[PDB]
Parts: sequence; C-alpha cells; structure tokens
Amino acid sequence: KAKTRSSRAGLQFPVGRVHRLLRKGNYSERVGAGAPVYLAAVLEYLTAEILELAGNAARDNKKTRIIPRHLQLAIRNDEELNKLLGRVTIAQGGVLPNIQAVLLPK
Amino acid sequence: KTRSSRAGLQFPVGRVHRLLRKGNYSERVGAGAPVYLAAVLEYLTAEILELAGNAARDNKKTRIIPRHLQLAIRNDEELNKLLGRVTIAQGGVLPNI
Amino acid sequence: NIQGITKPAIRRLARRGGVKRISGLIYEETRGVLKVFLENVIRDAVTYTEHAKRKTVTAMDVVYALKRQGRTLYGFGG
Amino acid sequence: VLRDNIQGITKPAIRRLARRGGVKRISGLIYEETRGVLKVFLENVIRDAVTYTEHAKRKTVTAMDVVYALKRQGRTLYGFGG
Amino acid sequence: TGGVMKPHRYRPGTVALREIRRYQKSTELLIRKLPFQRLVREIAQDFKTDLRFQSAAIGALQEASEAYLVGLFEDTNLCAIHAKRVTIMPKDIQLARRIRGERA
Amino acid sequence: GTVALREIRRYQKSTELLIRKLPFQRLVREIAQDFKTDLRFQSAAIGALQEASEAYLVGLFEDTNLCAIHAKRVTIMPKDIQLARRIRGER
Amino acid sequence: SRKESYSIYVYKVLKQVHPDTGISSKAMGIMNSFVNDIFERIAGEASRLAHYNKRSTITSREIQTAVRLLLPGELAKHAVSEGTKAVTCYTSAK
Amino acid sequence: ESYSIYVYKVLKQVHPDTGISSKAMGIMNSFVNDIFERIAGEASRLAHYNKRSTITSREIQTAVRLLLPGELAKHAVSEGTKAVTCYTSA
Repeated sequence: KAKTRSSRAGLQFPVGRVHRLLRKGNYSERVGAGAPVYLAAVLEYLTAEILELAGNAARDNKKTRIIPRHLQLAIRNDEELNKLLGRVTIAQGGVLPNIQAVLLPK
Repeated sequence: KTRSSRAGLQFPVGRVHRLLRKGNYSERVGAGAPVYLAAVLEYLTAEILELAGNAARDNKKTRIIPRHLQLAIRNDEELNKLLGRVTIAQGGVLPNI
Repeated sequence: NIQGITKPAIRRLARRGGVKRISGLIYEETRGVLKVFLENVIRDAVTYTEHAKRKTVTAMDVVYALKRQGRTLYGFGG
Repeated sequence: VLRDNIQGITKPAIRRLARRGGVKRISGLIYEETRGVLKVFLENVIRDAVTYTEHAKRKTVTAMDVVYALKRQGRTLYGFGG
Repeated sequence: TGGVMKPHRYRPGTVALREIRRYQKSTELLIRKLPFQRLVREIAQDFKTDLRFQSAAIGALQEASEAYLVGLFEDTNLCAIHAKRVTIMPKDIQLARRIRGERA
Repeated sequence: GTVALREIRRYQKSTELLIRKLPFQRLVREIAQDFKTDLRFQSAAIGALQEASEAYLVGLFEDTNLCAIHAKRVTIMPKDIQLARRIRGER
Repeated sequence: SRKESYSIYVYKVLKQVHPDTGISSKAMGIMNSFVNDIFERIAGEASRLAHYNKRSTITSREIQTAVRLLLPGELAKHAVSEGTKAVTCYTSAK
Repeated sequence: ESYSIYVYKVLKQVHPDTGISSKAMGIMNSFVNDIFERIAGEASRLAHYNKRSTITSREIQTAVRLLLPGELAKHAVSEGTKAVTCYTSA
C-alpha cells in the first residue's frame, strides 16, 4: 500500500502539494527531498498556534464560532505574532479596544 | 555583429540576457526583453549622471563625488521618490535649516 | 462625489481610532489623503488589469497592488 | 571579554549627529536613550548578518552579508557591493 | 402646572467615550457602500473608461481604505496627545504623514 | 545659540563619519560575540555598519526635531524619541 | 476546472487542538490567505539565500535558515525543532 | 563583473570634461544592480500571475510603469520602444 508522505512524517499538511508548488513556483531548477517536509511542518506548527489562540479568544467570548474578530484578537494580543504579522490588515477583524489614560476625564 | 550596435545601445544586451537566463526568474526569455531592459537602464543612468554632472559643475568640481550624487538624487522629486529608502554611503545629508 | 464621504462617516472613522475631539478643518484633509491613497491603489490595479488583457478589474488585482505597496490584505483570496 | 562598552559612544559624538540632523538644543537624558536605540538597531542587523555567515559555513562576516541584511531590513546600502 | 422637568444634556466627551467603546467593539464598515463605489468609479474613469469593477474588488478597496484611515487617526491621536491637546488638527495629520514617509 | 547654527552649517556640509571608529568597532565585536564566538570581521563590513547606523541616527534625529517643533519647544526630549520610533513602527 | 485550497487540513488541525470549536467561512479564507502568504515568504527567502551561495538546491538547511530569518523569537526555535523532528521521522521511515 | 566601462561611455557621452571617483563608480554599480533586480523580479512576478512562462517586452514594459514614477517612466518606456524598433529595423 502506497502510503502518503504526510502519513510517513506524521503531518496533517500535504507534503506532495508543497513539493509541487516549490517545483512549479520558479525558484530553482531542482528541489531537495527534505525541504517540502520541513516547510509543511513549519506551516503546520504556525497554523496550530494561530488557531489555538483564536479558539481560546473565542472561548472567553462564550462562542463556538471562530470569526475574523477572534483571529484579529489572537494576532494582536500576542507580541511575537504581532511582530511577524505587522504589515497585514485582517478583513472584518476590527481594532483592539485601547483608550489612552490621559484621554479619560478626571 | 553585436546586438548592442544593432540596437544602438552602449549597455551589453548579452550580459542582461545571460543574467535573466541564469537568474531563475522564468523558463524562457523573449528577444525583446533584454533590449528593453538595457535601454531602460541606459536612460536612467544617463539621467542621474546628467544631474550629478550639473551638481558637480555648480560646486566648481571636475570629478563627481558621492556628495554630488546624493545632492543630485535628493534634489529631484522623481528620483528621490524612486530612491526614498536608499542611504548613500559618504553622501552626507541635504542642507536644510 | 468626494463629498459623498460624509461628515458623520469620517467622524466614525476617527472615533474608531480613539479620538475624542475633531477640528472643523480636518475633514477636507482626510478627504484629500483618502483620495491620494485611493488614487495610487486604483492606478496600480488598473495597470495590472491592462496587462492581464481584461476589461474588468477583479479582486485579485486589488489585493496584488495592495500587497505590492506593503499593505497586505487577508481574506479575499490572497 | 568585553563588558560595558556602549558608553564608548561619546556624548560629543551624539551632539555632532544631532547637529547634522538640525537639532538646536539637546536634553541631558537623550544620550542614554540614543545609546539604547543604537544597541537595538545594531543587534537587529548583526543577528541577520551572523545567520547569513553561519549558513555559508564561513567564519568571517563579509561586507556583502551586511548589505544583504540591511536590505532585508529595508535599509538598502549603496557603495559596498550588491 | 403640567410641565415636565428636562434631563438636560451630557458633558462633552461622555457620549464621545460611549460611542468610542461602541465603535471599537463592533466591526462593520463605517463608510456607506454606494458613495464609496461612486468615488472609486470617478477615480478609475480618469485612466481608461469601460472598466467594470467586481463587487469583491470594491469591498477589498473599502476595507483597505478604512484600515489606512483608522491607522492614520491612531497616529494623529498620538501626535495630539504628545502636544498636550485632545483635539486633532490638520498639522498633526501632515506631521504623521511626514514621519510615516507618505509625504515627502 | 549662535554656535549651534554654526555647528549645523559645518556638519551638514561635511561628509566624513562622526562616530569614532575604534569604540564602534569594539561595540560591534561585543554585540556579535554573544551570538557566536571567535567571529572575524572584514573591515568593509564594519564600515558598512558604521555608515548605516550613522544614516539611521541622522534620520531619527531629524524626525525627532520635527516632533519637538510640533510641541512648541526647541529642545528634544526622550519622549520625542519614543514618539518617532512608535509612529515609524519600531517597538 | 477546480482550485486547490488548505481548508480541509486547517479544519483537521483545528479539530486536533479544539475538538468542540468550528470555524466560519470568512475565517477559513483568512487562514488560507495566511498559509499562502507565509509559504511565499519562506520560499522566496530560501530561493534568494540559495542564490547567494551559488547553489541550485533548496534543502532542509535553506528552509531552516529562512525560518530563522523570518520568524521572530522563540517561535522560530519551536518551529525549527518540530521541523527537525519531522525530517528525522521521515528519515526514520521509508 | 562590473558596469564600469559602460558607465564611462555614457558619462563621456553626456559630460566629456567631467571625471568620476571610484566610490561613485561603486555607487553606480550598486544602483544599476538594484534597479535591474527590481524590474526583473517584478516582471517575473507578472509572468507568474498571468500563468505565462515567457518574459517578453510587454511584462518588462508594465514592470517599468509599475516601478518608475511619473514622466520618467513614460520617457523610459518611449526609449525602450525606440530601442525595440531600432533592434527590429537592424
């Protein structure tokens, strides 16, 4: 039985698809064998982190639906994720609630 | 015999073609692309060197200095708009008080 | 139809940013900067479409132009 | 070993750099903040430069790596290759 | 003697802070769709006519423009707070654009 | 006040580097030491770092001067430094 | 013709990390765009960095170095560890 | 490799009596390489978008309009077009 490369490496992301996209995405004539596995693992870990924080942020809101609002909350409330995704605008994500201290009355 | 003489250019068309072929951008490169790219490079370099020579003449100098290149780039709206995120080594800053 | 960006709408946009008070002369300035930004993005999307041999600007051209200006947009097929 | 060397960036040097930028008066607390900013910037550039050297199995940092690294930070440098 | 006592008005800023919280909690588009669509068509008319604009392209443009304006107003609010004021003025807009690099 | 404008006029026309070479060299080596040991450095790499850091600091001081001018002051303060850095996007 | 997407795999990993939580279509679009953008960033950095050393191959080393160049902080280290774990797991099987 | 000779030729074309320092020569080489990289990379990106495998004069032209700003690009486009017909008529 021809087992998938994703099942061989214990990943959920498609190793074959990233291999095809690397080979067809005009980078270099030849692509090493370990590169799609490594890239798929990195993409998996990152999407796992984002979806985890988003599910938690939805959970504080007592919701079972992940919406762009929760994704924006998850991205902007984590320092390193905000550093990585600095220059991206999330559609229908909104803005984090932030009111300045001296803006308030006395 | 040379493509540069056929196109009336001083930049080497073959060099641009070789860089495009071995630069891993696409599988094939048309014949008009290196000629067009070489012409664009020649016009741009002629423009910036013209402004640098004008600035050097205004500064009573015979040799172009990176100070003159910085002055020529920063005094031109289109050029400094193109080169906003570029810092010229040994160029100094534009005099502004 | 630059006057179509009405005063309550731009007031709401400023209010989302946490601004408490608004000067009376600021509205023309915001209309101008919005016009400049829209002009640049629309120009880039239009020449992208003209290179693509099409007569209808699609969302992909817009997202492409925005991402090329360092303003990457998520959620529209990028 | 090198310990507490950032103070080698002297106060008149910061004065000269501010004079180049057109600053007329300088507060006394500017120098420590400027030293901190310079340290942060240098650390950011040096991290990428040393990563580029480590991948190439080299033991010396070359000028090309430093250019490539500042260009990767959006601070393209003309005059040192590229 | 059938008159009614009036509840008077709120202080300046109270309803402002309320609507600040309300708009920072919700995520809908704040610019009306049809005037924005007309404005985009007017700008696009100047280059080449007969250019159709998909609804998704107009929506993407609206989202990007709203994000840009919100970010600019946040920076301008920081500028105003820095100058010991609570009202933003066009000079703060110009300065924010200047330091951002958008204005030469 | 007069010599401040004299210093501005002198330094804005000059092109040589204003940061002293040897302390900057030792600073670069000290920073690079804690990422990897026994690191060598080309002289041109140190010169490129010096030029880039000087250009960045000059730009930061210019934007800080604009911020100081905004608040009806003539003296730059640290709050101007973090205001310029915050607006420019550094953290 | 059809158009490939990462929707099923994103749903699978969400069901792995949060069994009782679903996801809307718009959030699926954002996640797909995010995965695609990160893919382009890492692939382009690896292609450039490989072109610097006059090499024709993207190997695990180029991807690892690109990950260290892009990801900010501890995230990079965690990603690198898991990527190495995946490679040796692949190497341990056949 | 360097572009020294060609920059010397265009310099003596526009300014026969003006010299140039070595640091300015390095600056010119870096500038030409940077502009080449930008235009070629954007043209490749356009080729990738339109599902094309060939870089022709068209994608180069549109990359030139995309990158260079204002009148400059127009004159550059004109110059490139003239070069193409000059190539075609030789």
